[PDB]
Amino acid sequence: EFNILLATDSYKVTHYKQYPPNTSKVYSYFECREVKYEETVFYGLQYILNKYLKGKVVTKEKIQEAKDVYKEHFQDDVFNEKGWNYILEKYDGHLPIEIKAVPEGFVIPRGNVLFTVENTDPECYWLTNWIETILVQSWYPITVATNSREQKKILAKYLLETSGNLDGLEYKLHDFGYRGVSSQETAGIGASAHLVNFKGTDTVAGLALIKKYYGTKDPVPGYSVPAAEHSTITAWGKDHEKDAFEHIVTQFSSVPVSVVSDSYDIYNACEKIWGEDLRHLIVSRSTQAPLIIRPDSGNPLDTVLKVLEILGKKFPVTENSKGYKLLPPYLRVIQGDGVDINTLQEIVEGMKQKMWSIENIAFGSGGGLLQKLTRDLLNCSFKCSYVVTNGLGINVFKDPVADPNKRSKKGRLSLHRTPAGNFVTLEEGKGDLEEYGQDLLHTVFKNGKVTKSYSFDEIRKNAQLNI
Amino acid sequence: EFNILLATDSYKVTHYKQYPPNTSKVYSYFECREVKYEETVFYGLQYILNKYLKGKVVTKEKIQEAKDVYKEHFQDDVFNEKGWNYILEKYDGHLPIEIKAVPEGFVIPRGNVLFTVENTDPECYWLTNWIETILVQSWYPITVATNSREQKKILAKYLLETSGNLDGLEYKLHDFGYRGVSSQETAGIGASAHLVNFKGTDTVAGLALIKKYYGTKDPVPGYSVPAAEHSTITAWGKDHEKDAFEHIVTQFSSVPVSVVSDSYDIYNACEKIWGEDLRHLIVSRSTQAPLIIRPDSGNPLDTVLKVLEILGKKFPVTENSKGYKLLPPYLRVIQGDGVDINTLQEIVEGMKQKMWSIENIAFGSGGGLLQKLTRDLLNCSFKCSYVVTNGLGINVFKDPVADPNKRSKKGRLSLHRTPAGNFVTLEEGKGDLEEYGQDLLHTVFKNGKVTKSYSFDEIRKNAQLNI
Ligand SMILES: NC(=O)c1ccc[n+]([C@@H]2O[C@H](COP(=O)(O)O)[C@@H](O)[C@H]2O)c1
Ligand SMILES: NC(=O)c1ccc[n+]([C@@H]2O[C@H](COP(=O)(O)O)[C@@H](O)[C@H]2O)c1
Ligand SMILES: [Mg+2]
Ligand SMILES: [Mg+2]
Ligand SMILES: [Mg+2]
Ligand SMILES: [Mg+2]
Repeated sequence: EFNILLATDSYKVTHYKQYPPNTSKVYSYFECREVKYEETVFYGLQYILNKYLKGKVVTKEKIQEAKDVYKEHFQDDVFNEKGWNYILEKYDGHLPIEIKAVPEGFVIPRGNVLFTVENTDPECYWLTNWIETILVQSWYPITVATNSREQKKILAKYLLETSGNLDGLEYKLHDFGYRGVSSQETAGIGASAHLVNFKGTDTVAGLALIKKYYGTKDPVPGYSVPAAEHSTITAWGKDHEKDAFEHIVTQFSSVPVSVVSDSYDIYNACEKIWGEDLRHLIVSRSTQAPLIIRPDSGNPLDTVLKVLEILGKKFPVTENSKGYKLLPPYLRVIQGDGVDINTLQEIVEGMKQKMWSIENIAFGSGGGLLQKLTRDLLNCSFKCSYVVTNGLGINVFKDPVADPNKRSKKGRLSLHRTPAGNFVTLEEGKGDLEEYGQDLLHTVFKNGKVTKSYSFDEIRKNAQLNI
Repeated sequence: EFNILLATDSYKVTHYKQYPPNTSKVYSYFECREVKYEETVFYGLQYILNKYLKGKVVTKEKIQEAKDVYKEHFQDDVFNEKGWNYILEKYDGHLPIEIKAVPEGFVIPRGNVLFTVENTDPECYWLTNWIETILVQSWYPITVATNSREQKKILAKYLLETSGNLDGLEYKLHDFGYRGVSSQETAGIGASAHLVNFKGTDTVAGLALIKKYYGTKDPVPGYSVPAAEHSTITAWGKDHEKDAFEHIVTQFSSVPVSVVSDSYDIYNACEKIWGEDLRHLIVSRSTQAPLIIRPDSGNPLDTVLKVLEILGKKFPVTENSKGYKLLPPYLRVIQGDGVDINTLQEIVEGMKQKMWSIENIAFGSGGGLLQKLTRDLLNCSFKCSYVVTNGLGINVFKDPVADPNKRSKKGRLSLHRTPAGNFVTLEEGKGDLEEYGQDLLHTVFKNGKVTKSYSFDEIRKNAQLNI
């Protein structure tokens, strides 16, 4: 059983003794610190609110467990047993906190307030930043969703140029990252963030998370197809690669099937096995059931270009209405090795330069999609901007001399539309002047209850590309 | 609840139709592919065995749930209901799998077998690689534990050179990574891996994981100290930083206390506030209860060196028996911003060149320690090396033409010590010739039971530095 009293940074256990005496309010906010990378997708807070913060999260047993752990961990009694007991007794263990947030799926530039946190009881001034640690982990679904959407922008640009439309876009970047993330929980969170933008995934854990915490009208939010791995090819023995291919495509004769083709020599597999020995099993397939050839090694760009040149000389190629080469509809390629946002851009640009339509290719990405990301990418940060001490509110901030980029915002914050329709964050309570219309943040959590929520279908609509 | 039938890569759902007919055994192994590092710490498999693989993991409801999800996810009935129901009925839902592994905490060069997996019932040839995805996530605790031990080696070298001993080494690298990892589950796994090498942590989640899955004779495996954050300084107001510092060191007058000092001007704080205004509260403190000044911004090397120069001109400095400068015992520094293995090395080398002992400094590291790591760092990989088809064993492997570094090992594997005391992995069942002493792999899981377990104390002993 998760215990929120044990789900903070150790030093926060000692902070209730450090704030100014007679502090009744601590007010804090989360942002992606401003370096015009540009526009982030806000996603993932609703998971945290429901799984970890709502309802009766304090019990007498959890207080005693934490007391006993911290006594040994600090070799001292610093733990605030009385403060936690107050929440248990006064509010039946429900947190006296209010969180306001931008709607999930919203696409918003860096440097803006995304959510704010404050205590609703003066006795609980210390609780606001107790829960910093758990809320800051929202950096991860934000960053996965944002980086996935930035890859969708690249794919959309090159698909539109080379084909004239966006058909199939939502299946062009497939999540391969289940083995390459750091835990089962991370797999579900990260896969769900990718599914904000795309529909193809092998990280099954994302499906149940979406169903439980967000919801979709469709039975499931993402889809897959049968596909080989090296064990199912190499198990046949090195002299029997053709037999493995023949068996697999015949077992999956009326659905799309991906077949990894590089166990021994990708180029021989394409030109001689697929292109000659088994060609009669490929040209017979349906447009709804292509063979998808999967290289999985070598320089990603060089390998894709050579595979395409090989297949173009063994299969009938057409020229689409934009002038780009197109494999027949029963044959496609997926590159799933070494894919991240940089190599994805390299490959589609290299294909365009060689006059190959992006219709021909799809991508799989594991670590690059779900693991090779840190809180530094969008520079996600949670800071106190306002306190009330001795009944007087003061605007507070940090401004380190050697790094102006760690300067934080001052006072009570609100998010507004500008006259040109862009976003602005107002500081120092200036939203109250109503010169910029109403605050766009909404109360999503108050006093142990989730007060506003979004379906996964809503989030996908909010996160759409402009195109 | 967790459902192992939904905890695999989607394509593995389809692999039972792809292996050669008449296959009764699939045998697979895990390694860190050869060389770039040398030596890895094997850690974290026992967590996975106990949390996810042992006991009754198949039920009628879980089979039906997976059947329903996969029907929608694939738009097709491909799920192996018969094969999963076989495990349910014959084995009461216990997995007929045997896993053999090197003892946890063992320090092993790259390119060696670390564990193997095989099915114990011919009907379950498909189950070996079903569980690849969950087992390969062991890359994360292995990589955290290894990267943390490599930092410990750097610290030990420089501490020995500048002071003559290793006193305090185990508290020199403190885990700050709770907010910077991707999930609660990752936090506990990663923090527990760092504690293989060190004893200081703020990532509380690691403590409960170790207690539940490994065990220590001590009450807790890691420890912390009171410390400020920017909210507990800046809440006092920009003009009252000195009041915040004075309150905090007085509240924690008899334990070590870390006080972040860079809210507005780290160099003013050190020279004028600590070095003059509050100096009388510092020079009175015990050797067991120093003030630890914490910069948190700017260039990490330049900032540490300038802080040390400032403090050495305001406080009495000694020269130790190695010739290096030493602050008084009541005053220390912790650098917890921008710390990874590369900047840690930069800082201790820069200190040595300026004749400062590493006794003066400690480090905190969050993302660099627990999040900025991928499966590519040690190149962790799980592959099939042996199968039995029509009662004949065959040695199988991949060997892609464009990347010899993706070549996998052949046949039945074993791990041995060499005559010179190093390690060798024997292939093709050659361990059976018994020219090389006992196999170092031990059965840790068989038919749903954990058969061999290690305490956290044993793991720490196995992972000790040579020195
Ligand atoms: N359906 C699939 O083909 C599938 C699914 C999951 C992982 N994979 C593997 O994932 C690897 C890529 O992972 P990384 O992006 O983490 O390096 C590929 O080499 C690929 O073989 C493939
Ligand atoms: N006890 C502490 O001082 C403590 C604990 C946890 C995090 N932190 C913060 O962790 C940050 C470092 O995080 P990253 O290494 O992920 O960038 C520091 O800037 C530091 O303020 C400090
Ligand atoms: Mg692969
Ligand atoms: Mg790989
Ligand atoms: Mg900081
Ligand atoms: Mg930071």
